[PDB]
Amino acid sequence: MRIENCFFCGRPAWPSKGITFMRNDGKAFRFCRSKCHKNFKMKRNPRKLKWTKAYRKNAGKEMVVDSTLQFAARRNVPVRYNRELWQKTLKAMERISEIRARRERVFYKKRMA
Amino acid sequence: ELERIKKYCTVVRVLAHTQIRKTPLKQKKAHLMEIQINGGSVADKVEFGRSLFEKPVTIDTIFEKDEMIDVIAVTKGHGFVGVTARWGTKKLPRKTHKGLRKVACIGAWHPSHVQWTVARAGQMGYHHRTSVNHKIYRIGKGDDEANASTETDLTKKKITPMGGFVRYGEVNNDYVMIKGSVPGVKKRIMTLRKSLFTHTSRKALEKVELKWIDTSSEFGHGAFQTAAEKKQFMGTLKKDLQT
Amino acid sequence: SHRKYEAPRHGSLAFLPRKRAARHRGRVKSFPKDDPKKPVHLTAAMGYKAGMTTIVRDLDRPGAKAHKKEVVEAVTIIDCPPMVVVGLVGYIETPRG
Amino acid sequence: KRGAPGGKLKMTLGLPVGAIMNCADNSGARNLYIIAVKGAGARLNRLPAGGVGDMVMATVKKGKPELRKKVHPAVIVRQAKPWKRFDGVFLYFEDNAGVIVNPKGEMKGSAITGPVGKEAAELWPRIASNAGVVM
Amino acid sequence: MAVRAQFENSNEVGVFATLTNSYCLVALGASENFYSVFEAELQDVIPICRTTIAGTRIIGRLTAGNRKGLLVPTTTTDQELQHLRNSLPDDIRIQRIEERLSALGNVIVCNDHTALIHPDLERETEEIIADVLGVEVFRQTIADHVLVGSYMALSNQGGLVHPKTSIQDQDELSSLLGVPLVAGSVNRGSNVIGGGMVVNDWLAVTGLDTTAPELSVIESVFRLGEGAGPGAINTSMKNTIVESFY
Amino acid sequence: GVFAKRTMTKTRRRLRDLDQIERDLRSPRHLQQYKETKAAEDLPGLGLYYCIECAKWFESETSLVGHRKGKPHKRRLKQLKEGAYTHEEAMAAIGYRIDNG
Amino acid sequence: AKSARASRIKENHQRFKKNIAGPVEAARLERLSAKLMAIAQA
Amino acid sequence: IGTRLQEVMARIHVATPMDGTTRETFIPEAVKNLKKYDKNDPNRRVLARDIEEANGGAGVFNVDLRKDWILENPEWKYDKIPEIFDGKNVYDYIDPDIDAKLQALEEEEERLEKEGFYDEDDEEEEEILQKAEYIREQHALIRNEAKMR
Ligand SMILES: [Zn+2]
Repeated sequence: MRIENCFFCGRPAWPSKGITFMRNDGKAFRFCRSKCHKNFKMKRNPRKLKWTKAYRKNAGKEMVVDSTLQFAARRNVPVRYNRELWQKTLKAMERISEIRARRERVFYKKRMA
Repeated sequence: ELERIKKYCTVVRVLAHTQIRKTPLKQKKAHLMEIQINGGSVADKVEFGRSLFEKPVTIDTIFEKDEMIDVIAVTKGHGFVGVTARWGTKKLPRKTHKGLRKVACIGAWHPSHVQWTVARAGQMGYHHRTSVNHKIYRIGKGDDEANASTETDLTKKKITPMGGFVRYGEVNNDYVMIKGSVPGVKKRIMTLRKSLFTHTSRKALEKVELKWIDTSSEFGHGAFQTAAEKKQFMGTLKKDLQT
Repeated sequence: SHRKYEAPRHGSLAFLPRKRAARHRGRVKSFPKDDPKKPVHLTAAMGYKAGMTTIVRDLDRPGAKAHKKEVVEAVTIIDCPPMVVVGLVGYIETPRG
Repeated sequence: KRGAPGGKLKMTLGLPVGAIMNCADNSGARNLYIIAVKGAGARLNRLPAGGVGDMVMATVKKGKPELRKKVHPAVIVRQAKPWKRFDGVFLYFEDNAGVIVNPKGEMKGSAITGPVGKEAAELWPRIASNAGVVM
Repeated sequence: MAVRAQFENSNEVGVFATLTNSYCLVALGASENFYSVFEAELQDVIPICRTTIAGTRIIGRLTAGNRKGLLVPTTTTDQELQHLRNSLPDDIRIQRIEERLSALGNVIVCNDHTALIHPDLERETEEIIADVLGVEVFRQTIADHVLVGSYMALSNQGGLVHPKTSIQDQDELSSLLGVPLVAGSVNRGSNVIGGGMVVNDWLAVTGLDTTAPELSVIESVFRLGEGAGPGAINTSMKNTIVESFY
Repeated sequence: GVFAKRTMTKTRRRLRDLDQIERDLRSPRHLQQYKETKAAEDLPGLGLYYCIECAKWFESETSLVGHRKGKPHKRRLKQLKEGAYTHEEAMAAIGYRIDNG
Repeated sequence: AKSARASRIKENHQRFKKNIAGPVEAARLERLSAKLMAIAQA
Repeated sequence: IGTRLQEVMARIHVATPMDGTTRETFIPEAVKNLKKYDKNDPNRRVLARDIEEANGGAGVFNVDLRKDWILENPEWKYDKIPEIFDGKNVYDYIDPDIDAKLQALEEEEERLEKEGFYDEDDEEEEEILQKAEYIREQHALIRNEAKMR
């Protein structure tokens, strides 16, 4: 399994959470909750709703440029399984999380000086 | 009296009570029941029970993961209910005289009586039910700080959701995870029973491999499994600098 | 005269009367049949229902379409602190039960 | 063999008898009006209903005049009523749509416009072969 | 070396199998008979992978590849991608792609040298095909069908196309591909060639319903078995074909 | 005013989205597919008068030039100028990306 | 269809109980009884 | 020539490339050395269907999908591969050259700590803020008296 993200607001979408809309052009829209789904059906722009990660990025209230944001990607070329690689990846995930947290706090203080 | 049980009796049951003080319940009075000892001879049963006097028995020394059990409980009470929800009858058409959530004919033929087979309004729910063939997915240990962690999800977390179980509290003891639903409601005493017969299905012989357990909040549309995850997603708050 | 269209009966007669239970704790009506060749064991336990949650299960069920796939299933959590054994009741067999 | 396919898990049926759905193939029909559902059981007052991957019997209300006088078998490929798959996903399409087939399941047309459901594509291999998008 | 087979009483072999010159992919079923057909023919010469794509069993019409690479659609899960990567050796490049037309077995048909695609694929998908598969890519329709992968079976030996493909289209497409082409059918007149069969340079598996004349046409065009060539069709087989398909 | 405002949010009353409108504006093949999805003889004005921005058919050239002065058309122009919300913007909002080699 | 009370269904279930589910439940009973005897003798 | 005859001529026609060239084929060498599988031979290869029949038949036999995994170390093929860790996807972070980027991140982090990126920083100001809070409280009390009267 995997953790998806809400199309509308950007929250983590876990299994059995939310609803998916399948459109006839071939695009699928995963929503984490009925709030996001109903706003989407009402044709509201997520970029103008201030509780969404889209608005927060467009307003510059999320840390968008950082070295720690380059480690997570949709890997479309699979890697042959390697136990050592997976354990060093888990250690990397912990260290990246800590460094990202401290840099985010610095970014917030520079916003709120 | 122990010798009398040894020489005259064919069925031996222990008396056992819950430790309700380890639960979040406001109730302080424990629940007591007779539990039958099966297997062995009657003398063996008597030594077994006498050796088990004043001792705590955990759930995993009676039941095991990948086993089907029976759950016996009293169901959710609904009070006095009409025939439409009590029996599932068809609603009469709109603006029917003297009521449409009713049965039109209750006694249209002989005898000159109302028959016991006719749907009538009355008490619905709070019935005793015995439901069978419920698979145990996990017997989690209360002293395990990651008893909701799996082999593919390495997040160290307990079974209790964020904010606790709604109207129950936190599960700090050993717990049983059962596929599906059970007859009772929250806070209610459940009786778990061994199956009376040998099973005939492959589902009873299947081995359960959990990949993930949801621990998001059930007080709303919870999207986070842990408070650390919630902090990591949200970022720094105003009260974080104020503190 | 006869009913023109057949329809099965609403509800089951195996659960009558539809009345409140006479006790709040569920009653074990039957225990498993005792085999003296098996080792000694307890046939029941008690717990308290805490609520429900969701899992993802890796399914090995040969023949099913969801074989070797992940399935999302609802589960019930029952909080089970250990019980304490404090007694012993003996039963004799009589022509009245 | 009757038209009901085997090995189908339970899903929500969004299209009862009397529903008009779109025609997703180039057979010439524009809509399909459902008159019956294959495999529908017997129940007093209950409308037979179909879901994605079911074969129904339908008449053509809009389309070529040669198609208007017959009862065609069709397979529902898209529905708008949300339903759950075994992986826990609740989902729906933006329209209800089906394709005309024969009783053995081969399509009357040659191409499918728009996506098809996984249930329809898995139960009917000809629809799988003529589907450009499977969702 | 043409073998008649069935996947759970279905004659559409190409829907449930993908066969190249370096690996075979078979849909996971409730039995091992469909895998065992390919296992009896390909006696461990190339790997056979039992795989699931997007939770479905239509992997043949959802996947496309050759002896150099494999392309899977965007709805493939990470564990399915990992299973494919662990099952295939490192000589084969596996990529998950973001093409809107996710039925890659319908929109892409390819051999080890060239590939034909549905005319509406994205440009980025076109260079991804040309990079991972290492082939040259052309946008083509076969007998006015845009689903070239389901309406054509292609190998390095030759190709079998839709039975209603005109002579001019056969010559143009044969000049484009560099292989001889024959317009023929499978499964008693089914024109879905790609869904009806899978073929590589030394083996073809067609449905059990496929008759002896069209099976012999397949063997001639794909050069399977001793003394098999496309020249036998219009010389030694012409009477049989005219008698059968008139 | 909106006709039958109670059932406006049903799936059977759904309108074309702004991202599809952007694709129709940038590429005529997408618009041609959307128009082949419809039947020209049942369209207002035989399909000859169509506003791509509003994704809407009109009965006459006078009617189309008429709606262009109205505020619904101008709100559609403003929303297209701002840009529709899409999956790549949604991915950038969380700082996620695609590694294609 | 054969009913749940059919004799052939009962015989099939009896063979399943004797040959398949029986040893599995026997081993599980041995493990559980060993644990609860460990508590009883403790 | 009628349409049906045109169709059968189209079926018998064999198209060929105009240049006369042919594509290189990639039949592996072991194909010639393969022996043909036949059922009557007592020395057959044991097939997957034979193993299934020996282990309960169809619907009972559980196939092992990890048996044919080609891995660097053969005892890794039955490992439980991690997928979720602390609300993140492991497969998103799987990168073959992870150690170089993690070393670069650590070098950047120590550089920033040296430069003072994470370095964190008046009684008169505190008194003036406290007096302002007192004034705001008095204003609230005045407004409450007005709302009462
Ligand atoms: Zn959301």
